[PDB]
Amino acid sequence: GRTTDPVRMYMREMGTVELLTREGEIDIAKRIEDGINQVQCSVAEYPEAITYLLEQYDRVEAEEARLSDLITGFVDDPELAREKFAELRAQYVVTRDTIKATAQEEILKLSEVFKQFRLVPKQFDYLVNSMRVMMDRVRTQERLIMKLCVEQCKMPKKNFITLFTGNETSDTWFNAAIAMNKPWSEKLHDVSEEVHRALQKLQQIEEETGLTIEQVKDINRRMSIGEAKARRAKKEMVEANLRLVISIAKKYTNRGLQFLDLIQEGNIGLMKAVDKFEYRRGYKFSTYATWWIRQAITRSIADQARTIRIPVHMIETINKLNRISRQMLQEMGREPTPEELAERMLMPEDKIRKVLKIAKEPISMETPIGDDEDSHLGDFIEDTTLELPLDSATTESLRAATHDVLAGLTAREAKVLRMRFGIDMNTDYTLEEVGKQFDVTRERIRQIEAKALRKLRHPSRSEVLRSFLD
Amino acid sequence: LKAQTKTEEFDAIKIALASPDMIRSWSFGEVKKPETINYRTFKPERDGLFCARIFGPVKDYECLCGKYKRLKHRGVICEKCGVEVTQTKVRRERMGHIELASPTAHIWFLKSLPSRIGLLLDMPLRDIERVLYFESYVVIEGGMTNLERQQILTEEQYLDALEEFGDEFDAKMGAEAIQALLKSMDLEQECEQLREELNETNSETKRKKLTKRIKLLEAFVQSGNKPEWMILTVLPVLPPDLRPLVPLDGGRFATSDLNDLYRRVINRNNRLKRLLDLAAPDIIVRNEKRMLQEAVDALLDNGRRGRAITGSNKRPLKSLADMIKGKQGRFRQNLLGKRVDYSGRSVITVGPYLRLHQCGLPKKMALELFKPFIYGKLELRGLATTIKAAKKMVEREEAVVWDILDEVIREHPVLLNRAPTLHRLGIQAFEPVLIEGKAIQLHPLVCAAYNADFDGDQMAVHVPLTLEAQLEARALMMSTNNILSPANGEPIIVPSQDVVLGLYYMTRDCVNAKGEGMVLTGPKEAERLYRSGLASLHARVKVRITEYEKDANGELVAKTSLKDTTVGRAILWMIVPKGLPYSIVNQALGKKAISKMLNTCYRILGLKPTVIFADQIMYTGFAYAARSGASVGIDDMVIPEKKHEIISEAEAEVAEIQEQFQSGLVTAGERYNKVIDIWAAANDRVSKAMMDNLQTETVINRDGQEEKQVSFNSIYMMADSGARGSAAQIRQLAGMRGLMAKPDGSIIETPITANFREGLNVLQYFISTHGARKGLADTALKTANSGYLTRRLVDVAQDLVVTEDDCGTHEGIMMTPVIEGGDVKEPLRDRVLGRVTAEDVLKPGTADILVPRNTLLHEQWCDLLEENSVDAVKVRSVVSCDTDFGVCAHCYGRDLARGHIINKGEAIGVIAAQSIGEPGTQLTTGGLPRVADLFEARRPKEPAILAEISGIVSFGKETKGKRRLVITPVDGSDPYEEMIPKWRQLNVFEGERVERGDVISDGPEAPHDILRLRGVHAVTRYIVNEVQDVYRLQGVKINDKHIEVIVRQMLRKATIVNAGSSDFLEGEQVEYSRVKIANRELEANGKVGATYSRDLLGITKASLATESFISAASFQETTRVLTEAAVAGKRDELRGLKENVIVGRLIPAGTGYAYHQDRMRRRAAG
Ligand SMILES: [Mg+2]
Ligand SMILES: [Zn+2]
Ligand SMILES: [Zn+2]
Repeated sequence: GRTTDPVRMYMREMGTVELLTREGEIDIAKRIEDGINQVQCSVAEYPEAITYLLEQYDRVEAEEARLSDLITGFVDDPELAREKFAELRAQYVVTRDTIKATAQEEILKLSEVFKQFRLVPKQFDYLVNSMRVMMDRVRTQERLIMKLCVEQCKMPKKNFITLFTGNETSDTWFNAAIAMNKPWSEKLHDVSEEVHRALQKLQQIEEETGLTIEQVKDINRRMSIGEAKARRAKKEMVEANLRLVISIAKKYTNRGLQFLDLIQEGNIGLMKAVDKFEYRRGYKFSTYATWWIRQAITRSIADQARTIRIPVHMIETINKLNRISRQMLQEMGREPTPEELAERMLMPEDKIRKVLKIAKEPISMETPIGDDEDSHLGDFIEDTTLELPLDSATTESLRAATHDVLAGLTAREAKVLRMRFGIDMNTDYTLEEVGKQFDVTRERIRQIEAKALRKLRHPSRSEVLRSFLD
Repeated sequence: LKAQTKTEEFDAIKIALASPDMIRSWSFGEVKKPETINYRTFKPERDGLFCARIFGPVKDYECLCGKYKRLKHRGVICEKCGVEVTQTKVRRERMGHIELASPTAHIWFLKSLPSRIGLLLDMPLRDIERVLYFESYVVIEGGMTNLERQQILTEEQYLDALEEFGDEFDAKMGAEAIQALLKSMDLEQECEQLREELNETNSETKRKKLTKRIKLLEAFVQSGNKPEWMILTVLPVLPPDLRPLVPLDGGRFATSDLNDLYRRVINRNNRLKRLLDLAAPDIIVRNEKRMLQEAVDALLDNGRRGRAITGSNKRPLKSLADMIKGKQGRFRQNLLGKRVDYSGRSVITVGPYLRLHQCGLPKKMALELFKPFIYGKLELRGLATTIKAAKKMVEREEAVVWDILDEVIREHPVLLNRAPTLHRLGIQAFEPVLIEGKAIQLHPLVCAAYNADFDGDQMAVHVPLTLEAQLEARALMMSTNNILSPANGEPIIVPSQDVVLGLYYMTRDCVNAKGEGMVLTGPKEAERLYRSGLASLHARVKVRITEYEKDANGELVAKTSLKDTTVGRAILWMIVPKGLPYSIVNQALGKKAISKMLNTCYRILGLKPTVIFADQIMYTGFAYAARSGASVGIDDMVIPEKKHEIISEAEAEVAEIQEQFQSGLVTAGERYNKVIDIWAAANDRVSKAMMDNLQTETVINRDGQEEKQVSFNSIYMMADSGARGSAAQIRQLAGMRGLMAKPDGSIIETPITANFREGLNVLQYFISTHGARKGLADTALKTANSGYLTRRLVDVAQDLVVTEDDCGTHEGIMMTPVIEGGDVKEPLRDRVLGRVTAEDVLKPGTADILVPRNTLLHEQWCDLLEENSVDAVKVRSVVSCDTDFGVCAHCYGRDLARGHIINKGEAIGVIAAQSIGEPGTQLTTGGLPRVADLFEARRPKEPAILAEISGIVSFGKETKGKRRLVITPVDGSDPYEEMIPKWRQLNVFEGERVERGDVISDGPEAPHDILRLRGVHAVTRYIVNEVQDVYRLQGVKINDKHIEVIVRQMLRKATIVNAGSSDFLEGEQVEYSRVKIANRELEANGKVGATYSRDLLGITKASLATESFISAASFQETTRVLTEAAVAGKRDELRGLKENVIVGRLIPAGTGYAYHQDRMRRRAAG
């Protein structure tokens, strides 16, 4: 069954899943719709999700952000946006003071208006993440209060859920259940300092979020379920269209990337296709996914298939230069001149020699040269970056020469010359710098240098150094 | 004393598995991108296979962005892009890493023959791979439910099991699963349980595997490697400069294959992280994981899965494993070869004017070779201002440089070498003599050592740079310091051809000639008589000579006398130094005799006089051979007058037997044998005809009528002296040549009737051609065979070196003359010469000790033993040496280029292998493959079986496949019964007593037997005698020593019988074992000492076992060796030759022995 070579263990593993019926596609897409809209509605039922959007638009008109980073546009321009957001704030400022039973009818509508806003994927992600992290915050206190009773103070969980469900905030459970004279009751006193003080955040969630610990779970739980449904369906679809992916990738074979690489990038393409597809447009999913997969394949190939990466326009530019070569090959009877395809092509046309160069792929350094022997290309590539020893002995010898010759001048001329150049010192120094260091400054030094150079100019000072210039 | 932190001179090396954190420790950055260079500005894209930040600056001491360009700013990390400005060489040093998303198996530990992950987990390979490919689920930490720990399930099975048991059961799949396995593994518990199980049940099949596995386990534990590390979390990346992108001519780029691979790995890995963040379906991410596994594997060692191909090129890309392994079988660069500076080479010429301590070198060559010396010496005297100007001077080739070159050349030796290097004499040192020309001049006497002809052979030259190398070359590699072959004490400086024809022509006597029967005062006026043309070079004459004998105590006796000799011998006597007797030059002076002259001279006068003597012999040889006017004409080859008659008679015989076949008196094959016999006999007749004729036919007159002596004919003198040619070839020149044999090997019954002096027609030549082609083919093949043999030999010996001075054991082998068949195929004197007596020997009467205890037996001792009748001498050998991990000089022998006892620290294993290997081109079941079989200790095809135990025997049971043989010892029991197939004709008497190791059948026998039944000395004796039987039959001289050291290396391993320290059946070093039992006989356990049994391992087998793993990586399969060492965390301490050669430090032998010693003792001590 397993022949190794993962091309197979893939080819066979995907072949199990049966192709979709034309109706089943609609079934799956419907399931997608169900899941998503579920999470959207769950988002609309969160007060903080609304108040956040408001706080964001207050930063949008305040020039701390742009309308593009908040909304992708509504179910529908900056004016229309301003008035739509005004509508949002309107429903919010009504629903807020009606909390005193009848409020619900508006809290429903408050969702609807908020559902008119199509959020940037990033923003939506921020929201959902905030909800789930908030659920982490709830779980912290739930497990703290649980472990501090059951694990530490020895109380059964069976009796622990009794006064829990429905409240888990007020002191009805904490201060009124410890006097019950149960085997686990009087044991609840030891940790009473730790449980009641950490309850601070527990009742705090009903302030920030605007929901009791009851609803907070229900809403985002429904959200989670929706997400699950969605991913389930979408995955199913992709797994159904893998065959299409392979069929596409078979065309791009020798472009310089491996087969399985091609089909994998294509798979990514198909995933994106399922993510962005809408069956409500009556467009066949096959021909729609085809383009996306093809796009992923091509775009990937151009990008990563080279030892030396080249820009997209450059690649296409090269191909354009191949096209001309084809016709003009037989047409001209031998081949078009190096400058022919030049005027044949739009751009400055001298770029041919340039473009024709950078295009070429580097020859494998391990390419065996003749004799079949261990002689391989790279073995013959000499180091030009090294320096010859014959020169290295001179570089060491010059340091003696300039040293003796500098021992020749006056100590201050030697100091000025060793300073004006980097001789046996860090960097070198400006003439003014040499000035400040000598206490004598400006033109003065510039003169001392000349005469110094003058003393080392004529022979018997020079005869040692003059032999150093070839 | 604070020990140290930073760089010291390191000892040993360690190898082991790599931790993710350790891998990160090497890594100075994570390569996050497949990109290499920008595509326009060739600068590296940051965080890529080629990068400035992670690895290093592009150009020396310069930042990438270009902000800090000054050599001052160095330890500075640039603010723009962090690059510490430092030498570009660091880009050849700093490594990197890649954090892999999904876990990955290291293909070296998956696919190594004893799969490491496999046997460590006690799990089969195919299972593990089936798990790695996500083909099935595997259990981990099953707990108590329904299932085993290592058990494997399927989709449906895993589902059902999970449905039954939610928790307290665990199963994973893929690389994560195998990692989880290895990590959950507790080795210690397995150790305890396995010890118990080992102890409980008694079955061979059970406790064998049991003990093997527990040993393996505890070894891996003691290593320090944790199993998890077999699965790679992190993947190290090799420095960019070791896989260069460097450009070429025409703006073209060339890069290694590691970039394609690494780039692939990075790509697939990043794409995997991407697919994770996209929440892809299972199948997709699985395919991606598998692909990642394949990519990583292909990177590490390619060819163990799919053999991935490089971009646009069919040829499979070279992976890191191939980078390490190299090519050409097993060659790791310090093996195959290495380019070397200060060297040269060229065609070679003669140069007889040279003394043997020197040689010619081309002017230009010496100039370019010594160039640095020439510069420094040019400016030392002050002829050149600075080194630059010096270069300008030697470049212009000013007249003043030649003298300076003559200065730097004078006492400075040079090394000369030939292409087929076999024995150490393949490279020799000489004193350079500046010569005008492009050709190298090489002293004639040395032409034998190199095996170099003048037909266009080239020699190479190397300059001994360091002072130590100069003195090494002069005191060791020097020509004059090796006058004797290391294989046998016979001189390798023996005169070759022209010279021996000269000395032969000189001393010889024709019946009559000028000055016949006269008398002369001394050799002076003898020569004066000859040159003036008054007397002939060869005539019988009495002359007075003064000969010396040093027979007094350290003192030369002088005596004079009238010797009956010839003019030529008298002239030649002038050369013969001092204490040599005149007798030596009074003979005909053949090549053998002219060699024994030099020999005796060396064993009498010493080195220097032998050297100058040899030189003079060469000079006079050439001169008088020149004067001789020896030539070769077409009439110099004389055919028998009776040839045609022999041909016709032998031709009558064929028609006799033919008529008999026509009438049916004889069969076809018998006829064939008959005719072939008569033709062979005919060839013998013509041969012994032309031989007698060409030899004695010279018939000349002295004062009487007639007389006849040995011929003065040229070709005869040439063949007889030994200058060149031989009876075999001369036979083919005059008489008919042989009978030829078709490629099948069926010998044609129509021999070649004609010869080379006559014409050969079409058929005869065509028939000869096959013989020629098979000749060249066979020889060219046996060269390679010899090479392979020497290779196996040096590999098996090598590190064996003289270490301790004397082990001091009475042990040794009994040395008797070979005495084969009829008389003495080799004497006792040669076998015992240069060796050392195990114990004192007697005369016929005793309390008179000729040779005391252990003493070197030189020529005088051996001749003193020859005076007396002593037929028996026990001699110390390297095989019996008590010294562990080496041989004591007192055990080895004196043999060397010098007559003195072997030096302390000389590496004997190498020279032994070389000595066995050099003649191997001269060897023809029998033959060279026979030698190869011997050293391999291969059991023959149809062997013989020796008696297991002494005592009366009888035939047991009946016929099924075997008829059992029941042995019956005198006292002890008789459980021993061997099953001998009865379809093989027996030998052993049903009613007779047979000693252990007797002949129970016929045919050759495996030396394993001879070792076990007949003893150690017995088996070493068998090997040495058989191999010497092969060589000596070809006329090859090899001392028993070298063979004996090879033998010692063969038996280095032995399998224990008893217990009390280590395991039962373990094969181990008899050095380790003997040292442990000698140490356990006292103190420790009172005596717990364990018995062993000596084992015989073939050379190629014994070569496998080497402490140093770096050594094993050289000549063995590299891929396996590195792993197999790395798991046990093996620590290579060097201590051997090969390893120290690889690592590039002084050899722990020879000159370096004073180093490694003064070190070795400093180590593991105060
Ligand atoms: Mg030759
Ligand atoms: Zn920078
Ligand atoms: Zn010894």
